[PDB]
Amino acid sequence: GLMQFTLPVRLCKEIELFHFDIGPFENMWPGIFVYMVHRSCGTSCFELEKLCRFIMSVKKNYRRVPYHNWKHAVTVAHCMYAILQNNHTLFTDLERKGLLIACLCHDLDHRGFSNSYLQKFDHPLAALYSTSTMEQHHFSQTVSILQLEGHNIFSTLSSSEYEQVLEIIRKAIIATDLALYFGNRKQLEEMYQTGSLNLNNQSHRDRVIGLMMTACDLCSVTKLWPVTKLTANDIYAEFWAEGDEMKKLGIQPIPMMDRDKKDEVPQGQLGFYNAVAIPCYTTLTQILPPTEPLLKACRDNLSQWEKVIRGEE
Ligand SMILES: Cc1oc(-c2ccccc2)nc1CCc1nc(-c2ccccc2)cn1C
Ligand SMILES: [Mg+2]
Ligand SMILES: [Zn+2]
Repeated sequence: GLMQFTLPVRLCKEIELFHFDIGPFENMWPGIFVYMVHRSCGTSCFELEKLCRFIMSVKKNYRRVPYHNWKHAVTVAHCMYAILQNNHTLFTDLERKGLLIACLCHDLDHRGFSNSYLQKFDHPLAALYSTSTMEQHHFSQTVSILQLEGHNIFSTLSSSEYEQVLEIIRKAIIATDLALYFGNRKQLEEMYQTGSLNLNNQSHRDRVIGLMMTACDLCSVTKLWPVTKLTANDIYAEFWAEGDEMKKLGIQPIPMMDRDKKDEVPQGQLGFYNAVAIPCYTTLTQILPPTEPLLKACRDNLSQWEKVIRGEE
């Protein structure tokens, strides 16, 4: 009960900032996550013995893919930690518990391929789940791990609290399907502008939590330039492998996944910041003003990609 996790002074300070990088020491990532749960939620939210066993089963069920790996999971959880810490009073006890676990589990058992590739391959998961294929799998994998003996970190919730937290995690993980982000942000934009946005409205909260999930999931665009630039290599290393597999199925991939079109990456990143990232963190900043540093970091990175195109790097 009286056993805190403590971090070295530089990590203790920088972990509070949106742009924190969790570093190349894998063995420290479980401690970083527990640290965040204790500060965000309390030292009582979870049985430490059970939380530790859950974290390591979750780690074990992420694969050794270039980007959609255990580091991504912890990175996405840290961004949620930063949003929750900067918006103390806006979130319930249950929401704080659920969303950090959701972020940790949101890409469980990812194979480094898109929903599109699963469908064109005719993968069994695409028969089991016709939309948000990988995201329904990620939620399924979360529930499985929660049902391992000694792994139910929610055991001490009431029946109804338990059903609510699993329903928060399910919506949170489904919302990381980027195909659903565009419609969710349009709706949130309309509600904010016409003044109808109401955080006591469960369907409105759901939408806001969905945008938070997209913002945390894309947070590589909100880091210092060198982190953003090196993550982009991991992201394209998966896409190009998927492009290779499309060619094997006798389908030309979209340029994004065709390693023959490496040259057009800087322009591809521009389109993505303008079409997805900037609108995401803009609408998020409108709804939750203290998340503005994510928009400011994203804009700084948009400018770095502009410099790359102009041949200044
Ligand atoms: C889908 C996506 O998500 C992220 C990402 C980045 C940082 C965090 C999370 C996600 N980057 C991308 C690639 C963006 C993109 N590149 C191209 C392109 C690239 C090369 C050649 C031709 C086209 C098109 N488009 C849309
Ligand atoms: Mg995902
Ligand atoms: Zn993700």
